[PDB]
Amino acid sequence: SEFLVDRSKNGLIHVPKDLSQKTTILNISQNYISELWTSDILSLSKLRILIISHNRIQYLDISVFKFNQELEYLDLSHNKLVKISCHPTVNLKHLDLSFNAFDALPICKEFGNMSQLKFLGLSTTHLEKSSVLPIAHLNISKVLLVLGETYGEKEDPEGLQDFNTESLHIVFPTNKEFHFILDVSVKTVANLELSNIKCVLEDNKCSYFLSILAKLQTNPKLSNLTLNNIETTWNSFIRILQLVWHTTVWYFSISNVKLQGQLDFRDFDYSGTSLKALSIHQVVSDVFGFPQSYIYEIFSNMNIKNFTVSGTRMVHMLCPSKISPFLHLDFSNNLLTDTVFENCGHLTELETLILQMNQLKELSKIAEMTTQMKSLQQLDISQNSVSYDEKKGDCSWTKSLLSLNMSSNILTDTIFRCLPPRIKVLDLHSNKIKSIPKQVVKLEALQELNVASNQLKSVPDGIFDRLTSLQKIWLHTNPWDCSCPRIDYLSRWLNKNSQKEQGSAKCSGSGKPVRSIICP
Amino acid sequence: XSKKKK
Amino acid sequence: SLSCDRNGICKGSSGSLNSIPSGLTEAVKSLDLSNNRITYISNSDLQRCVNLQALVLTSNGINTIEEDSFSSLGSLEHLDLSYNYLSNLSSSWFKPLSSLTFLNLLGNPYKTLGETSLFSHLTKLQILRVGNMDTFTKIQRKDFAGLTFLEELEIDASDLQSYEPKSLKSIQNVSHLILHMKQHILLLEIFVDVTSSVECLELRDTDLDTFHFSELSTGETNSLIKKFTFRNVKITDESLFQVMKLLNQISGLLELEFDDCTLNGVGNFRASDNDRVIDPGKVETLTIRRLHIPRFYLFYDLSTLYSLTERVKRITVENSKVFLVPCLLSQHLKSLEYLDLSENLMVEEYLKNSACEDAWPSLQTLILRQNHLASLEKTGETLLTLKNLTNIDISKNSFHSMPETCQWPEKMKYLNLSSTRIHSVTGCIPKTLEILDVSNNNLNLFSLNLPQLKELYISRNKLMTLPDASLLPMLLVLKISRNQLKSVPDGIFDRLTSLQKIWLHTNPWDCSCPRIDYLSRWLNKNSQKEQGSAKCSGSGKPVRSIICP
Ligand SMILES: *C[C@@H](COC(=O)CCCCCCCCCCCCCCC)OC(=O)CCCCCCCCCCCCCCC
Ligand SMILES: *[C@@H]1O[C@H](CO)[C@@H](O[C@@H]2O[C@H](CO)[C@@H](O[C@@H]3O[C@H](CO)[C@@H](O)[C@H](O)[C@@H]3O)[C@H](O)[C@H]2NC(C)=O)[C@H](O)[C@H]1NC(C)=O
Ligand SMILES: *[C@@H]1O[C@H](CO)[C@@H](O[C@@H]2O[C@H](CO)[C@@H](O[C@H]3O[C@H](CO)[C@@H](O)[C@H](O)[C@@H]3O)[C@H](O)[C@H]2NC(C)=O)[C@H](O)[C@H]1NC(C)=O
Ligand SMILES: *[C@@H]1O[C@H](CO)[C@@H](O[C@H]2O[C@H](CO)[C@@H](O[C@H]3O[C@H](CO)[C@@H](O)[C@H](O)[C@@H]3O)[C@H](O)[C@H]2NC(C)=O)[C@H](O)[C@H]1NC(C)=O
Ligand SMILES: *C(=O)CCCCCCCCCCCCCCC
Ligand SMILES: *[C@@H]1O[C@H](CO)[C@@H](O)[C@H](O)[C@H]1NC(C)=O
Ligand SMILES: *[C@@H]1O[C@H](CO)[C@@H](O)[C@H](O)[C@H]1NC(C)=O
Ligand SMILES: *[C@@H]1O[C@H](CO)[C@@H](O)[C@H](O)[C@H]1NC(C)=O
Ligand SMILES: *[C@H]1O[C@H](CO)[C@@H](O)[C@H](O)[C@H]1NC(C)=O
Repeated sequence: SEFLVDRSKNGLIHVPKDLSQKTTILNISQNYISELWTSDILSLSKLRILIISHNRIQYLDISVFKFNQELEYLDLSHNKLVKISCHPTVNLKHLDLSFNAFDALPICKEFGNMSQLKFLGLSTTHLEKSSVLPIAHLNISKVLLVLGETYGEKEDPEGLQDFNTESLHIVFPTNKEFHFILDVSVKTVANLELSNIKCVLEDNKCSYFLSILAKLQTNPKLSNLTLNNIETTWNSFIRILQLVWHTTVWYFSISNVKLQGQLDFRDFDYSGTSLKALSIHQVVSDVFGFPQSYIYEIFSNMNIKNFTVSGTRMVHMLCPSKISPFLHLDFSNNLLTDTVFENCGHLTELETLILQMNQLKELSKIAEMTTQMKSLQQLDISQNSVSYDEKKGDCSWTKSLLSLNMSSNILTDTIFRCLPPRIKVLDLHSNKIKSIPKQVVKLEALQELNVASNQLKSVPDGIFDRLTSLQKIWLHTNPWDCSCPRIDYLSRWLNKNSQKEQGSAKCSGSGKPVRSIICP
Repeated sequence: XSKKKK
Repeated sequence: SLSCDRNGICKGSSGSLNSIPSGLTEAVKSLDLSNNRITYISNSDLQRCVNLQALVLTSNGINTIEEDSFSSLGSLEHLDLSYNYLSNLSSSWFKPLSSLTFLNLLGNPYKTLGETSLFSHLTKLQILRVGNMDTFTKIQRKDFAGLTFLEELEIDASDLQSYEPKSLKSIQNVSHLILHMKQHILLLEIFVDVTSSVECLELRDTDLDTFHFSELSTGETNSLIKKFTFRNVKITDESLFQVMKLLNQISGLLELEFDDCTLNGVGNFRASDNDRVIDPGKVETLTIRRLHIPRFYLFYDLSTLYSLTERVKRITVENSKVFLVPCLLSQHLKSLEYLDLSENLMVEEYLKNSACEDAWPSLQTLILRQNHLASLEKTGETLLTLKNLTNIDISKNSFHSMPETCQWPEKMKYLNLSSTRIHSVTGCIPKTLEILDVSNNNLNLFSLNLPQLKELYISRNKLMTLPDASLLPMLLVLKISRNQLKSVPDGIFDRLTSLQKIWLHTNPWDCSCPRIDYLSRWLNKNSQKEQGSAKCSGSGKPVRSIICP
């Protein structure tokens, strides 16, 4: 019996009163509430989840929840809390006090009795190793710690050592050069996340940040590392990459990067890594004068299996200098063109390649890029401006390709003259296809075909009869001509193979489902 | 935007 | 086998004509023997046709043509013998021709024009397409003798192995000379004899890598060339400079063009030699389309060309992977008025640098049609440095929306937001606009106060209601076709006092009597104004002609 009351973004100045006593989840986030009285919630005996984030509460008396014995989730993040009065509370599983104005770590000795505490959000401008002692015995899943904008003076390197968490996320101050010495290598952490990192001074480039990262080598438990909001030079960025390369991390994620300067550090050492996956998202770079290949060479020669780069202005990518272990590459949402990986014979192990949202145009050239990719099984080149010139003749696709996504391009029916033999999944929605040629019957392995949102008015009689493997077909959003002596086959086929049709193809003008037309 | 090196 | 028209214009329908019909009707003026099984052509099969001037024998497989067969046509103009098998021509056929204008012999196995001064008595031709990209390898003075004036001269000399001197210096004037040539061996010597005779020169398929320029003894005779086009040509950084030295031999050159060429380099050009430094001359327009550069991602900042940028007024660099026009370079192009960077890789951060303070100071028109722009607001703010910019085409860029307010160059007059994927239009659009195109989008309504808008293109949208006419007083043109418009306010067209053209076709006009009385009546006297013809949703009967009781 889950009852929910959402009064978020209502411009409320007080906790809304007179709410159902059935309420189990109250969400009054994003308002102008400044106080929480016991009388505001004492009747909500079934309250299990309370969200009062993004409000303006400055002080909070924890005894105010004494009548809410079902409470297990409390989110007071993003308020103006400077003080919390300690009193025995319920056994919370989730307590979020992050993004507030606390000077000292808001840890009550009482929190030590919260045996079921999985998530703990905190805030501080000052951090003492001892203030964590009250919850040191607790096996917390994730701890989020936001350091105030004035954090820094009289800093204790061992400040985090007593935390006992599996996952830890440290949010450093914004708009301030990184000059912190707080050791982020914690004994129990497998998943580490660090955010706001800025060191734009080439001289003594990120020595402080690189120093704390260096200390991560001594932590064999570290398995995942995530860096957010980085503002640095090209040299430092590459040093960060190099340093992490030799740690024990398996999964490395970087997002929201601002780069400047000239890249001089090209000598990358790929040896001794444990990295399985590297992803980089949203990168903006200032203009520069060094050859772009300096960047591409570093990434193209990485000895990892999974690599993703999205939301950057990368206009090209080079072929690896030696047979590469790349298995899955996701280069969606960049500025790549038809010549990416051209003249390559080193991506022989690549199984998946995503090139969605780039600047692709000529299909023939894309197919050639594919010729030596002997293990390629899935290829996505959707949301580009791809067209095929039949005058180029047969395409050179690898025979291993099984799933091909070419939706949202400008392909015509000539596309059926340029398709991999063993193709199983072919997505062609949102193109300029005006007909389905006879060549389609050669696709013996075709299981899923999507030709929705094109310009098909009809199909040849019996066109689908030789597609014995077919299981799914999309034909909707096409201007189907339902005049009887022409729509007969399709209407009948669509009726007998009802389970296969995804969506509902409809008649142009009439609007009636093709499946329902009957001819004499 | 490579800068001529000389 | 023909289906002649009511004017004597015979069409060669069923393509299987073994030969030319037996004595065709002389009242024929035109024919059509395009792609038909032919091999023999004599005078006794088209004899009674002196009134025939339009002869088209495109791709037939003609092996031999009996002489004296073009006199039976007497005054023949459009003479076509394209892509056949006439491997041995003869001035005999170019003897009966009295009033000829178009002679095309491209695609035939012949490898010469014979040492018997071909093309003579046809002293009326203006267009002559001679050659084949297979075996034509010789051009002597014994060719192009019976012609001193012609508009277009196309010579497919792909495998040209030898060129007899002055074989082209005969013709005095050629408005457009098209030359096909793979190697550049005989390029300088063919140039010396045409430089003072041609106006628009075009070189095709030539490999200009290693092309070296040597001061040719052509004399101080001024060149007649004003436009020099290079199509499907291969060039390197060094040879490009050599080509420049050649261009400096055409002081009157005004327009330079490169279509589908390949630059095997990174733009490390030299702007000077040991003797003559490259002069900008009077070149005012540079057009580059689909320039293939293998290492485009390694291209230089072009600072080695700063001394050739001060005077050019129009530049087009289309579909060539342009991701940046360096700020310093943009500042040097002080006369540039028109810049087209369509179908490239431009994004906001780099457009900002390209359009830095003082960049393209004189620019009035900027075209960034198919690039990678995403934010209208940021795109607009970036252009504020171009104080005299008045025309912006950013169509085919995926902006999905626009904020309530935006900043645009003060004198904005034309804005193209076609195929932009926008759902609505706001105050972001600048008030100074004279021409606005928001066609091919997802617009439902249009209510913008544009006091001096003369043209509104909003076809291919989903407009239920007509665009607010009370806010478009000066509206002269209004394309509102293909929009899902059913009704329309009464007297609404009385607002547009200067309307001249209007598109209304392809809209579900509900022609019920208690509604369309106004519209259906407005389209009457206002007939010249209507473009195409609006129809009724329940009948293909036009709305312009239907009055109500
Ligand atoms: C690093 C970037 C830079 O590329 C650009 O800056 C974009 C090109 C726009 C400017 C073209 C230069 C204008 C020259 C004017 C000359 C006036 C006439 C002089 C007398 C004849 O590179 C890229 O973003 C990737 C490649 C983009 C295409 C680069 C091709 C530009 C080549 C210019 C050749 C000009 C040759 C003129 C003399 C024949
Ligand atoms: C091929 O790649 C394209 C991506 O370009 C995939 O299409 C996308 O598929 C998703 C999931 O089906 C679509 O999401 C849908 O969004 C609508 C509206 O937001 C929502 O109502 C649906 O419930 C669903 O979430 C998305 O619209 C679509 N994107 C585009 C541009 O069409 C496609 O699935 C890939 N094909 C294969 C075989 O994987
Ligand atoms: C390396 O990149 C791979 C992407 O190609 C990625 O594999 C993908 O993993 C997802 C799981 O997140 C699979 O999707 C699954 O989605 C739901 C899970 O609830 C279920 O329908 C199925 O279990 C389904 O498999 C994708 O299928 C899978 N893609 C492929 C082709 O393998 C790997 O996880 C990445 N490896 C690392 C270490 O990051
Ligand atoms: C309590 O009420 C909050 C405000 O109404 C909810 O919030 C969320 O709203 C949606 C849905 O979860 C999400 O919105 C963001 O989506 C993406 C990711 O950030 C962005 O497009 C953008 O930032 C949107 O704001 C977020 O999850 C969150 N957004 C907001 C407004 O803060 C909240 O989910 C709800 N809590 C519960 C459990 O009911
Ligand atoms: C000449 O190229 C001068 C620089 C032009 C601007 C830079 C365009 C390319 C930007 C590359 C960004 C790469 C992001 C990180 C990818 C891993
Ligand atoms: C924490 O986990 C350890 C190891 O499983 C266990 O010995 C200890 O009792 C746990 N402490 C509590 C009560 O969370
Ligand atoms: C703007 O263009 C006009 C053309 O009429 C020109 O006269 C004027 O000098 C230009 N403005 C400047 C100085 O940028
Ligand atoms: C706007 O740009 C499109 C191409 O994107 C073009 O077809 C159209 O003519 C332009 N509009 C105007 C009014 O020039
Ligand atoms: C030839 O005549 C044309 C006529 O348009 C003229 O433009 C051209 O200058 C003349 N060339 C010379 C100098 O013979």
